[PDB]
Amino acid sequence: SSQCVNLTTRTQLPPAYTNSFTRGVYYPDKVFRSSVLHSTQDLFLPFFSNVTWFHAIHVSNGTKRFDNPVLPFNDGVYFASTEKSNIIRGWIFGTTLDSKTQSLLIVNNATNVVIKVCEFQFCNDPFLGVYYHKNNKSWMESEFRVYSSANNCTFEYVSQPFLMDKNLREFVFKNIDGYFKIYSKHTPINLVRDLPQGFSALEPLVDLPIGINITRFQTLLALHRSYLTPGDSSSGWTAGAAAYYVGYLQPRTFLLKYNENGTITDAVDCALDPLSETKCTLKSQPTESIVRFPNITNLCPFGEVFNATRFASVYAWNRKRISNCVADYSVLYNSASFSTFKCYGVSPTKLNDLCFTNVYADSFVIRGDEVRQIAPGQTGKIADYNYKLPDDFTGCVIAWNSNNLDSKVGGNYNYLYRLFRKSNLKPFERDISTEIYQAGSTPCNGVEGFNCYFPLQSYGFQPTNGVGYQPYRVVVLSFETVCGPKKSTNLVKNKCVNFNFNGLTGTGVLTESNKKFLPFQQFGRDIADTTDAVRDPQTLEILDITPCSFGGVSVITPGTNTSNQVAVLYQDVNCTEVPVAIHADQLTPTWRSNVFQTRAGCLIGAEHVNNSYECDIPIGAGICAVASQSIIAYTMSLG
Amino acid sequence: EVQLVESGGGLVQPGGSLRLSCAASGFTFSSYYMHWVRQAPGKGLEWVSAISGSGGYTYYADSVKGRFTISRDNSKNTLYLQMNSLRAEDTAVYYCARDRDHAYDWGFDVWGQGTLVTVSSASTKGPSVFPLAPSSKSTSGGTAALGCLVKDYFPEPVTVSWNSGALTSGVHTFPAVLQSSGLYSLSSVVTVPSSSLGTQTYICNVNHKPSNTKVDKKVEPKS
Amino acid sequence: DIQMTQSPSSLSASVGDRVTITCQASQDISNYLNWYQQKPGKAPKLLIYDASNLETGVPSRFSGSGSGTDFTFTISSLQPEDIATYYCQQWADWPLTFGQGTKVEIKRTVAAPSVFIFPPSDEQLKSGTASVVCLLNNFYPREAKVQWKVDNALQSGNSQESVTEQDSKDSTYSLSSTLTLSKADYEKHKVYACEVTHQGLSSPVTKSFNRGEC
Repeated sequence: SSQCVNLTTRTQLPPAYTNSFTRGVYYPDKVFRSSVLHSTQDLFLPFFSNVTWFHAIHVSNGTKRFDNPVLPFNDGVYFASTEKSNIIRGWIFGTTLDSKTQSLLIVNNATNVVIKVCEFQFCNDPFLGVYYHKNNKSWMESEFRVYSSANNCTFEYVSQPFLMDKNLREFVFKNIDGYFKIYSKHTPINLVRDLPQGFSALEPLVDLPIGINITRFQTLLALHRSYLTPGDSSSGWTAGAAAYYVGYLQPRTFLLKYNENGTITDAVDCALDPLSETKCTLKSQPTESIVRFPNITNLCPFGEVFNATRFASVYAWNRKRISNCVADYSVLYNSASFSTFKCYGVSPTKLNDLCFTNVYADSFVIRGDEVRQIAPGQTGKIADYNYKLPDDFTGCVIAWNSNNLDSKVGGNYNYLYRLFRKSNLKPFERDISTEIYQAGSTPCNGVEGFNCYFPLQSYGFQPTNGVGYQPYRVVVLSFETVCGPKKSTNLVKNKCVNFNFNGLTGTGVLTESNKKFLPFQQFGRDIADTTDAVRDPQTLEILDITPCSFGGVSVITPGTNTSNQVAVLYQDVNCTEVPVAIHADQLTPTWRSNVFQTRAGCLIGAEHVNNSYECDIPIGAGICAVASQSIIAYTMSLG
Repeated sequence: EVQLVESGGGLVQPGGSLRLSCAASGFTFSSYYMHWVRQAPGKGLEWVSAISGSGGYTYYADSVKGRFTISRDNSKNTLYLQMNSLRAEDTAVYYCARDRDHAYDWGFDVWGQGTLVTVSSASTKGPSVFPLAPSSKSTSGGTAALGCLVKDYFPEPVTVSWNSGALTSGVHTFPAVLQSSGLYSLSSVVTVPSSSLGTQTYICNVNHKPSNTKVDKKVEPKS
Repeated sequence: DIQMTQSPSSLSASVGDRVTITCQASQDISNYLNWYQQKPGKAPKLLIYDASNLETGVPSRFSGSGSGTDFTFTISSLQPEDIATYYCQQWADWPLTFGQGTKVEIKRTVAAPSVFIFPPSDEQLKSGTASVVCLLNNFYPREAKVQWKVDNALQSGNSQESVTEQDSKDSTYSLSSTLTLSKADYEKHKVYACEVTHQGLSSPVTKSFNRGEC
C-alpha cells in the first residue's frame, strides 16, 4: 500500500433521505427473451426507496472542506452520478479493503481497461495525481497513489473504456457465484441536482469471474495536486466538485415486462404498495430463502451395483435397500453410456433436488433383443414368467449397451432364463422356483420325457451372435434415507423465509410450536391442506409454519385503462394494523386517512358516505363502490 | 374422579346424523389430547378421530373422511362426534377416547366407559318379560334354576332375580345373543337350593333402562 | 397403513403357564408399540407401553418386548383373572390400525353341565311363545353337542345357541340352547326332551318334559 494522507475533516456532513424514483432496473438473465413477464427474487433498489443525497467532496473567506466517507457493501451496490469532469474514476470492493483480504481492481486510462485482482492495501483516501500537459494541452494522469503492493493476482481483463465517453453514467456491481457481474449504462441529461424521474432498464456490461467475499466498498477518486498543497487550500481545483449517490440493493420480488425487441421496457415492484401488489396478484413479503435437507449421510453405493464386475441373471433380479446416503443422479442421467432413460412420476432432471423414503436397485444381463420388452405393462416369457413390472411403477427403467463383457474363448454359457411358470410374478415379487416342470398328466418326479421337460435353458450369449442377440445390461430403480446433494443450512426464526424441507417447499416464517407430530411424522397439515409445521431433522425439534404478514388479496379493480386507483378490503380484522406494521416500510405500509370499520371488515382511507347509491362494485355487508376525483364507498341500494 | 359419561347414543336410520356427547370431569379437558375409537359388534377396535391440541387442530380417519366430522368445545368442556351419512358398517359401540400423547407419555389418558351406537331400520320395542319356573318335581339336584326372563327387546341390558321379596340366595348372570327375529334375546339363570323355591319369596329385579320396565313376577312351581 | 397378522387366532393353556402371542409388524416401527388388555364387554386398558414398559398398577406377570417385524410379549403365569383377549397396537405415526386379536383361554378339567328344562308357563301360553332352555352350566370345553328331539324326531334349524364368555370365579364355560316354538305347535305336540353330548357323560343324559307336567 501507498503512504496514506489525512484529508478527511473532523467536521461531518449529515446524510439525507430522498427517493430512488424508478431507477436501478437491470437484466436478471442473459437468456434472450421477448414479450414475456419474468418474476424473480433477487437484489434490487425498490421504487421510491431511500437513496442518500450524498456529497463526496464539498466546499463550504474561501473556506473549503473535504469529507469522503466509507460505506459497507452488504449484498449489492447500485451507483450513478451526473458528472462529465471524469474526477470520479473507479471504485474498490471487498470486505475490509486492507492487505489481509483478496481484493479486485479495475484500471482505466486513455488507452484501455486493465483489470487485476491482487492483495492490495488501500489507503483511507486513495487517489491518483493529474496534471495539465501544457505543450500538448492535455490533462494527464501523473502517478498512482493507491497501492504500493500487489501480489497474487488471479484475474486479468483488457477491453475498451466503458465509463469514458450533466453526464449521467449508471453502473451496477454484483459478485455472484464467483462471477463479478458489471452492468453499465450512460445517459446525457438536462438536470443538475437530483436523480431524474423515469425508468431506465440498465444494460449488462460484462461478467467477470473474480470470486471473493465483499462486504465494504469506497469510490475511487483522482485528487488534483492543488489540494495536495501543504496547506488546507486547493488553488487550482474545486475541492467540492465531486458528489456521489449510492443506493443499496435489497432481496425483493420483481416482474419484468419485455417488448418485441427483447428489450425490457418497464417493471413493477411487488413491495411498492398493495396498489402495486394488486398488479402482482393480477399480472396486469419474502426477503430470504432457507434450504434444509436430511444431512449427516455418506454417498450412495451406486457403483457397488451399477459398476459391479459380475452381474446376475435376469430371473435373479436383486434387491438393495438404499438408505442413509446422498445420491447424485446427474452422473447417472448424464453418462453418455445409457441408451434407455425413462422415469415415471419423477423427471429425469432435478432428481438431485428430490428425496425418497427408500430406493431399490435392479440389475441383470439380457441381450439386445430383450432390451425392448423391459417396460411396465409388457407381456412375454420375461414379462410373465421371469419378471413383471408393476403397472403403477414409480421410478425409472434403464437399459444400455454392455456388449464387450461376458465372452470367453471356448464358449460362455453362464446365464439362463425361465420358460415355464404357472402364474405371473406379482409386482416386486421373488420366486426361486426351479421344480421340474410337468407338461402332462404323469408326475415327472424329476424325470424328463414326453410331457416332462426341464424348465430352464442356458442363454450362452455369444460374441459372434447378432447385435440383438448380444447381451445389453438393464437397470430398474424402484422408488418407495436417500436424498440429493446440499448441506443443510442453519435455521432462522421469526424471519420471512423460503423454506425447502426434505423435498417439501414453501414460504413463510419458521417459529417454535407446541403441536407434537407423531415420532415418525415429518410434516403435519391443518384443514384446507395447509402445511402448519415441520419437524427438524438432526435435532427432532418441531417448528411452526406461519405465513408472513394477513388477508386474502382479491382485486377490486375498475381497470388499468381508466385510472390506477383502487381500494383494499380487509375481510375479518379489527381496525390490528397488519400485525402492528412489522414492515412499516413502503410509504409507511402504504400510508398505514379515513378509517371505516364495516361488517365486511376494516377499511383504511376510503370515505364513508351517509347516503346510499346503486351498487357498482361490492365490498361486502351491503357496501359497493369513484367520485370527486377520488375513491368512494357507499351502501348498495335495493332499487 | 375422572369420568367420561357418554350421551347421545341410540338408534339412527341409515344416512342419518347424530352428535355424541362425552362430558369430561376431574381434569382439564381443554389441555389434553382427546380421541374417538370404535369397535364393531364382536370384532376388534378401529381408530376414528382425535383433537391434536385440545382447544384446536384437527385429525380424521379416511374411513370417516368427509362422511364424519369431529369437534370439541371450550368452557363447559364437552366433546362431540358429528356423524353424517351413516352406513351399516358404522354400527358399533363407540368410546369417547382418551389421550396424553403430547407429553412424555406416548399413550392415552383415561378410557371412559363408552356407549353403543346402532344403525338399523327396526324400531325400539319394549321388552317382553317371560317367566321361567322350576319343575314342581325338580329334584334332579339341590341346584334349582329360574330366570326372570326377558324376550323381544331392543337393546340390552337387564338383571335377574325372582318371586316376591325376601329369599336372596344364588346369584348368577348370563349374557345375551342376537336372534333371527331382529330383536335381542337375553337369558339368565339362578342356582338356588331346592328348598328355597316357593314357600319363602325372593325378589325379581328385572329392568330395562331405555324402557324403565320393572316387573315383579311370581313363581310357585306350577300346581 | 400397517398390518399385523397376529397368530394364533386363539390359544389356551393351564393356570400359571407361560403364554406367547405373536405381534408381527410391517415396517421397522422400532419400539413405538403399546399393549392393550380388553375383557369381554369391558373397556380396553393398556398393558405395556413403549414395547417394554409396564404402566402403573399393572401386574408384573404381563411383559412384552421386540422390535422391527416381530414382537413377542409373554404371560408368565396365567391367572383366573387373566381371562381376556389382548390387543397389540400400532403406535407408528399415521395412526391407522389395531391388532386383529389374540384370544387366550384356560385349560380346565372336563366337567358335566347341570341340565334343566324350563317349560313355558301359562304366561308364555298367554304370550304364545314356547321357549325351552336346556341348561349347560359350568361345563368344559365348549365343544359339546346338544341334541334336540321332539316326539322322538330329531330337531334341526329350529334351535338357537348362546355361548358365555369366561367366568371370573371358575373360568368355566356356560351355554343356553333355546328350542324356539310357537304356541300353536305346542298344543299339537307332546314329547319334549334335550340331549347333551359331553365327554364326562357316559351317555347324553336326558330330561324330558310333556305339556301338562308329564
